[PDB]
Amino acid sequence: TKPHVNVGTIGHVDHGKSTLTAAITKYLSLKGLAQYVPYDQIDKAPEEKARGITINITHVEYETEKRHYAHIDCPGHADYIKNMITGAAQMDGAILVVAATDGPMPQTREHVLLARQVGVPYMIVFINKTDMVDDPELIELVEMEVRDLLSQYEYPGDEVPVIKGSALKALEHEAYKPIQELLDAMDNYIPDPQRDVDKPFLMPIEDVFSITGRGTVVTGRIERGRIRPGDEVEIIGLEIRKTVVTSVEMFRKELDEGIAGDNVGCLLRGIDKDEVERGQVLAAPGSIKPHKRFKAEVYVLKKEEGGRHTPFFKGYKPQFYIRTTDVTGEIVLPEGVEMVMPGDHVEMEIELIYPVAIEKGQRFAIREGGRTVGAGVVTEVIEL
Ligand SMILES: Nc1nc2c(ncn2[C@@H]2O[C@H](COP(=O)(O)OP(=O)(O)O)[C@@H](O)[C@H]2O)c(=O)[nH]1
Ligand SMILES: [Mg+2]
Repeated sequence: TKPHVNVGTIGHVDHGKSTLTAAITKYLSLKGLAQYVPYDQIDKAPEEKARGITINITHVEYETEKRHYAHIDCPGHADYIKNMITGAAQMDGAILVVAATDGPMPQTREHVLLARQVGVPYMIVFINKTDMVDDPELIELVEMEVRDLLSQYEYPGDEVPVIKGSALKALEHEAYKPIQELLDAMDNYIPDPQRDVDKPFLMPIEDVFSITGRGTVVTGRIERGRIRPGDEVEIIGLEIRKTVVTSVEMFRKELDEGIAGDNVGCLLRGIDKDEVERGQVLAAPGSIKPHKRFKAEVYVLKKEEGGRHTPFFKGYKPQFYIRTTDVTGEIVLPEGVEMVMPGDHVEMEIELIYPVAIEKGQRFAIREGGRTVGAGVVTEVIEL
């Protein structure tokens, strides 16, 4: 059975993302490896909802002989902003489409920035529209500039695969080679995703209660990794404490192990009922640390998406929903940024009133009153 990998086409509008997506499904349909989805159906993307946010996004699926790919493609720049920050459809690798004619453009830069900010681990470049460029040295110019763009945002720009071709020619036989070259790069450059159960154990604590004569139980849904009776864990958030999970219980049965997705109850050895609380996390020791201060790429929701008309500003103190708890925090904006209007995104500095377990790449909501006013992805954690 083939591993499932999430990918998507990013880049500036009209550079050929939707055309490349169609060409991939057509090329693979000829080998019985994909449903052919024509360009018109990919381009007219349907709507879907990430909580109150509506995003236009096309999902298609196709297989190489080795892999099953889940592929996303969006019409508008705003769709990519919302999809990448809210994590509606996450990506193991991004296919950066850059037209060789006009070359890299504002959304080329911004989508690379967003990919880095949201933690997309690998980039593959497809230089499109080469059928329109007669001077081959100018195609190399575009490649070099895209490589420098990736390096500017800490991607290994010298090492990423860069495929040149014409998505349109492929969509209309020798023009299939860039498609095959692209798929081989996806097969070889993007590694098989490590699955949640080999990741370090983490479970946010939802509820705490005491069994008299036995000890303190914390309940929560395991986010990643495994927990087994006898394992050592740390309680992170709000001074770090070590303990042993004596027992893992789910559906009135003691488990040999709890895995990601299991809502379990963990009996904590020697933990007083008043010293652990909702919002802390159980974690494999050393795998995550408490922080009061961190940076995060934050999208400010529009009023129509459930947010407010008011922008974010220096000193704004909303609530930060970090896993199972919400904590007051104070906003600081980067240099030269005085406000963030709804619909915009920026990297903000956040200082919570008390430390919580938080890590790079973690997503969180920002709420003010009853409205969700922002969505963020942690980009940096600051030492306590
Ligand atoms: N000449 C040429 N035109 C292309 C190529 N790929 C796409 N186009 C034209 O792209 C216009 C926009 O590209 P499209 O895929 O719809 O947009 P995108 O998904 O927003 O980048 C249409 O004319 C596409 O057919 C190509 O490889 N060569
Ligand atoms: Mg498109």
